[PDB]
Amino acid sequence: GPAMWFPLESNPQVMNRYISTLGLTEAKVQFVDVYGVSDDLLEMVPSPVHAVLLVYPMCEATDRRLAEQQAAQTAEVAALRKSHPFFFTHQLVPNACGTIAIAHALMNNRDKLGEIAAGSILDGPWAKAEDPQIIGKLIAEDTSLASAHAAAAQEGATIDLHFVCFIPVGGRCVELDGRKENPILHGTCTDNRSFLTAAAAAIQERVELEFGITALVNK
Repeated sequence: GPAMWFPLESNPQVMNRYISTLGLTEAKVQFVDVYGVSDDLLEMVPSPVHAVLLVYPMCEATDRRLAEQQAAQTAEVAALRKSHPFFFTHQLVPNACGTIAIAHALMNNRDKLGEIAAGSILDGPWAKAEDPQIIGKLIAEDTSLASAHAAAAQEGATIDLHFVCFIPVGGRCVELDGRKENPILHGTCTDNRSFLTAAAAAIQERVELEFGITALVNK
């Protein structure tokens, strides 16, 4: 029904066709696989990385750690929203999280994307449109988005999984999880490579507690 979507699988080919359907007419970015979090595997990732996407199963331990990070970080997260503004939305619909993650990656990298087709989902009211609840509502309600998501999900088709997005913001590796109140702050970083290291370190901490990792890179 309207308020439960089919799950989108972590699959770069499916994701790349999807972002085309969302309105990227000639995408200058693409998703690729990240094969793991060792230095060896990270070296294989193209550079620069604009965003790291992760699908993972929640464990109570991981959820615990996140609660403590949220509680430790309220002040610094508020400061960062002002100092280095970024796009964050809540996820109001179950299983919308692959789309939220892709939205997070794209909308925090508009300068990289290429042309957005006039009239496309990415040109839509939510995309133009502050508060994560309000944006979240509009995304949850966009029937064009829901329909495109369904089609992408089906293309990939043949334990509480969550899909999230890591971006660099003001010298910090930031996790955008639409199922959390606030962005989560992880390691510090100074350049793009150290951001990838910081995202990988956050991921590796949960691996020890399977995972699908992708990266948004230039095409």
